[PDB]
Amino acid sequence: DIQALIAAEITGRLPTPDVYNDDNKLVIPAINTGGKITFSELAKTQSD
Amino acid sequence: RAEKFVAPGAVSSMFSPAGYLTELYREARGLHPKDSDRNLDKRRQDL
Repeated sequence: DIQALIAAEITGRLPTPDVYNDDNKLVIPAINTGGKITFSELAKTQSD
Repeated sequence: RAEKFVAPGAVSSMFSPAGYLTELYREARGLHPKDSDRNLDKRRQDL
């Protein structure tokens, strides 16, 4: 039930409705071999 | 070597209906020539 949450957070659409809203950044997980969760983050320049 | 096992009923499985459909389409798509109107790829452009 927590793996379904992490899976729906990487490939689904959770957290509903809007993500990416912590200082123009994002942290998305990446699990591997059933026994570890590693991370990778996103950023952006200031358009708009 | 304990790389990746998936659940029963997952689409990634080698015993899934997706694997059966992949086997079936791979053995099916060459029965009639590509010129023919009875070819599987020509009568169904969604597969």
